[PDB]
Amino acid sequence: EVFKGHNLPRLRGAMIGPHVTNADLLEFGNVWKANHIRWQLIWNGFPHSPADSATLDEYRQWLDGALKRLEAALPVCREAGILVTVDLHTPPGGRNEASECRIFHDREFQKAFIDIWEDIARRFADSDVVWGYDLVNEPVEGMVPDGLMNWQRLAEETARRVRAIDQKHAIIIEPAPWGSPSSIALLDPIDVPGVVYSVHMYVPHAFTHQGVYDNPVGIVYPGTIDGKWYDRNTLRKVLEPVRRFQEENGVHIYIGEFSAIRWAPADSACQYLKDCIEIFEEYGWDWAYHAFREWDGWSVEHGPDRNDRNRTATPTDRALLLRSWYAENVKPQFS
Repeated sequence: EVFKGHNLPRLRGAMIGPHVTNADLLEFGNVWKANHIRWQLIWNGFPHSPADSATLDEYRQWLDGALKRLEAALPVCREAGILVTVDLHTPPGGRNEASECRIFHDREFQKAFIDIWEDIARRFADSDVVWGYDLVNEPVEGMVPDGLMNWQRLAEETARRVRAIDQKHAIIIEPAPWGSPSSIALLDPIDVPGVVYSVHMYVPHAFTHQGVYDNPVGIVYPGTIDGKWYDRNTLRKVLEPVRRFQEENGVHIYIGEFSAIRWAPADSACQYLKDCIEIFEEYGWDWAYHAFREWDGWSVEHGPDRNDRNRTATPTDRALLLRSWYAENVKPQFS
């Protein structure tokens, strides 16, 4: 009697890139056996985007184009046997220099967030391919001015308005800040039916994002990282607040993103992914790997060398791992 919003044993799939082709989607569903994608409505990049300096009109125009492609892709997902998370990855107003979302700071953008979600919910209310609405990717509040809602309140209000329109789909809520496992302890369950909670798993960043941003390379997993021993048991500890939230509240958990950079040493990335998935599976969590055919750093079709941008000639251990899990999937049945 825990609400999932689908009738399958498990959703296992991946984030896709905004330029994913119809052929890519058909291959992923029919050949790789994924039954799920997270569709990111992203304006170029994250956490920084042109949205950060765009007017509301400019933002709405961009989003209209992004939604048009999503809508066109849904029949292809149906043929691929894939259920879709609609992820608002770049919200109206974008983020400030500290990566805090303007939906928490500016009345126009806060109101627009709600209005936009009402429009999205109206567009997809009848879709059997859409699974859920992930209201905002990795929310970060910073300071919230008097007279504006923080994330706890904005999520609740937005969820209420979406649920008024749509009687079928999951509403997927990530905790602030950053959708991090630790942040789930800061979120109170929202009093709207059909809510699924979601976190992203990249802990520890020194490992999963080695050789990205300012982070050094050469960090082995399992191993000592940030002066602490990291292995599957450490990952269980990281995820404990999420397991507690699940069990205490009788709610479903979705891992919207998890990854480890492809050029981590030896089989470290593969072992990290394996350990994550095993934990998710024990707890019955649905999941999306980050990412299929997006940035090549997160690609299981690319190899161990940071300076090589070419696909590998033969399957990587990470790709074999993902397909071994996708092979457990049941496909959605459509009318």
